[PDB]
Amino acid sequence: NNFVYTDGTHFALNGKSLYINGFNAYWLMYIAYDPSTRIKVTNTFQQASKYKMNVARTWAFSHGGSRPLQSAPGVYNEQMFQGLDFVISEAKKYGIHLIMSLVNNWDAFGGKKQYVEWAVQRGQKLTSDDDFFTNPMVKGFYKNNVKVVLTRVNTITKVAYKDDPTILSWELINEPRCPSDLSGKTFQNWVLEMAGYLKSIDSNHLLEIGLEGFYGNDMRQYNPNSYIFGTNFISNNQVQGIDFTTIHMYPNQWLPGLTQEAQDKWASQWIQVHIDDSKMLKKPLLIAEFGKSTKTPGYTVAKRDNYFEKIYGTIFNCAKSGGPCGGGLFWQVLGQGMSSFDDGYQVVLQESPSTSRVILLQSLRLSKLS
Repeated sequence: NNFVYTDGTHFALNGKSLYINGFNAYWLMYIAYDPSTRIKVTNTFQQASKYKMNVARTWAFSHGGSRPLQSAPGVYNEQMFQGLDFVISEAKKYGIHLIMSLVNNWDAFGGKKQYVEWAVQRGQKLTSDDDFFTNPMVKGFYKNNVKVVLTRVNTITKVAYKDDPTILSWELINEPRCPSDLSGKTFQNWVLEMAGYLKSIDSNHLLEIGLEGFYGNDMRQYNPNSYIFGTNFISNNQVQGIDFTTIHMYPNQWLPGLTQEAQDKWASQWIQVHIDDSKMLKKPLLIAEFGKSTKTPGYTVAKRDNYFEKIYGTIFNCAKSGGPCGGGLFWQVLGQGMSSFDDGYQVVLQESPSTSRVILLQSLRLSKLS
């Protein structure tokens, strides 16, 4: 029934294997809200389709207090929601599928902190953002929102989100950390609880957690600077409701002060070890975030293009030899005239012809795999 699914360690759609080559654009709903900026969403998907990118990952939550989706527990801005409706309808129009993250680990709005502070305002005596993972009231807020998003009837397509094959996967939480419990049990329990609940509302779609990919104690030497973070790539992804695994990777951010050589070695090891574990888990692996910032010293675009080439080659070599690499999404695309959103990682496709060609060639090569 046109939904993307998994067959062993690959994605699939209509009986055929599917390899992902796409992008992050967290901002799509935010920009769709304003009728005078909505064209930027259309233009972005038009450009994505031209360069044969097949997936956009984006937020199903607001990142700013001034333009909320969920302004208070269970209270939604309908204009913002209709903007998300448009992101889905417009993605479908240009043959692009979506990964949809349901909450952020980070920041003051749209993240676990806001959920906790909402409970605090309602009488719960919570002192930690990690109370998001344990407090019954906060968990109830999160579950309520899962149900609201999944069962939403799109005002444009007239199809409930949970019935729309344009959505490739839900994502529980972007980049979760649980520093207050490095045993990993708190977060493991939360993933068990939430994946089960979500699948009870929608078992049409795939689900992934949103992990950056950090291992627990025994494999911590693969994590940047050997930290553990309260997640566990192995045990978390063993949860039955989780269909595929992700990693993020930011060698320059995560290993500041190390040499380029040490960062490269960490990066290649990082992908390969997760290939090994995802194969052991019998689930596909998606590199859901990677990129190269312009704020790197002496930057020219060749550094970004060569890095994308390296990541794409690793994905391709794995996929072609029958490994569990299901594809990649770079961070990030911005539309034109969005320089206020610049974070150093932005690729404006219309203004980045060398990078766009690197992206296109990866899509072309993957299209010839079974």
